[PDB]
Amino acid sequence: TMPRWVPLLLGLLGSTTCGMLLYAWSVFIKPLNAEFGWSRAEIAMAFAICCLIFGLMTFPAGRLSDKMGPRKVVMTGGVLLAIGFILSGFIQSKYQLYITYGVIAGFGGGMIYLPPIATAPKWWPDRRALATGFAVVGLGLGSFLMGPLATYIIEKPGMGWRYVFWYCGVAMGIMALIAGAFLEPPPAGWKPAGYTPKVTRDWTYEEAKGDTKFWLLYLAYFCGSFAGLMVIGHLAGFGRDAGLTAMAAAGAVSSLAFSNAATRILSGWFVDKIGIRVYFAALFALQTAAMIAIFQLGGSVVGLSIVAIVIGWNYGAMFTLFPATCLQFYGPTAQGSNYGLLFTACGLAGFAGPWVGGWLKDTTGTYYLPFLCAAALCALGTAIVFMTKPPEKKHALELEVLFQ
Ligand SMILES: O=C(O)c1ccc2ccccc2c1
Repeated sequence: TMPRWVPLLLGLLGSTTCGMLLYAWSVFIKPLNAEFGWSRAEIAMAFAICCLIFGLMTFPAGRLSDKMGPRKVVMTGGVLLAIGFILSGFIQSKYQLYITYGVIAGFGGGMIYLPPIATAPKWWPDRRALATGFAVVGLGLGSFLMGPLATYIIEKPGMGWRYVFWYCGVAMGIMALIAGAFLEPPPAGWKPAGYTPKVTRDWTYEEAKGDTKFWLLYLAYFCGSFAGLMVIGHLAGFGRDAGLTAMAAAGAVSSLAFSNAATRILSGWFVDKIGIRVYFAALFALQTAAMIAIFQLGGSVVGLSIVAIVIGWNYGAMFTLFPATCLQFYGPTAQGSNYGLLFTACGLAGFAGPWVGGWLKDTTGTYYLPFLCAAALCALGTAIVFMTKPPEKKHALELEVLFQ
C-alpha cells in the first residue's frame, strides 16, 4: 500500500503544527502588552496553561488512538486547535486567551502530537527511534517557520496580531487535518519488511502502567524536562549579567534551536544503530555537566553558544529517546497508551518548570540556585536512565498453547 515513509512525512507535518502552536506566545508578548495592561507573566500564564493541557491530553489522546485509531484523534485535535487558536484571534480579555489559546488549542495540540509518535515506528521496526524522531522534529521547526510569518503579519498595516491568530490558525488546522487524514498503522497482519515453541508479546497498557520501571522513566522524564524548562529561559540573561550585550547574548543562545531540532533525528538514528541506554544516560550526564559548566563558560559568546547547543542537544533528545525506550520496554502495540501516560510528566514540567526557575532566580537574585537545582535533577535522571534495564519480555501462553 502506502510507502512506509509517508508516515514520517505526516508526523513531520503534525509535529511542525504543534511547534508553531507552542512558539506563538512569545510572538504575541509585545503586541498584547501594547493593547492591554498585560504583563509578560500574565501572557506567559497562557503558555504555561497550554503546556499543562497539551501534556495532559496526550494520555487521553493515546488511549483514544489505541482504541479507535490515530486518524480520528489527530483530525479532532486539528479541529480543536484551529478553533482555539482562531478564537484567540477574536479575544478581548485574559481569561479568553487562557481558554482559547491555553485550553482549547493545547487540547487539540496534544491530540495532534501523540498519535503519530505512536504510529510511525510501527512502519519502521528496523528504525524505531529514527521514525519516532521524525514524529517529533517538527517541534524544533515551528520556530523557524512561524517566527518570520508571525512578524510578517503583525507589522503589516491592514493586519495585526489578531490577524496572526486567525490566519495561522486556519493554516495549522489544514496542516493537522492533512497529517491526520493519511495516518493509520500498517494492516493487522503483514509487516512491511524485506527482512525480519516460545511466544512473547508486547505489554498491555494496564501491564506497563503497573511496572515500576515505567514510573522510574516517568520520574526521569519529569526531572530532565523540568531542568531544561527551568533554565533555558535564563541562558541569555546569564549572558547579559556576565557582561555581554543583549544582541550578543541573544545570538549565542539562538544556536539552541538548531541543536534542539537536529538531536531529534540524529539521536534516533544513533540509538537505532548502537542501543539506547548508555547514550541516553550520557546525554543526561552531559546536561548535568552543562548546568554546572555555564558558570565557567557562559560569559562569552563562544562559551554561551557551546552551553546553549549542548543543553538543546540533550533536551531535544529526551523527546525521541523516552518514546524509543518505552517502545523497547513494552513494544509498539500499546505505545499510544503507554507513551501518552508517560508524557503527562512533560505536561506537569511544562506548567511548573519555567515559573519555578524564575522564582528561584528572583528569590536569590542570582543564577546559582536554578542551575544548581537543574543539575541535581539531571543527575538524578542520569542515575535513573543508566540503572534502568528492560523488564522481562512477556510470554503469551494463550498463543503458546495453540501448538498442539
Ligand atoms: O519538545 C517537545 O516535543 C514538547 C512538546 C510538548 C510539550 C508540552 C509540555 C511541555 C513540554 C513539551 C515538549
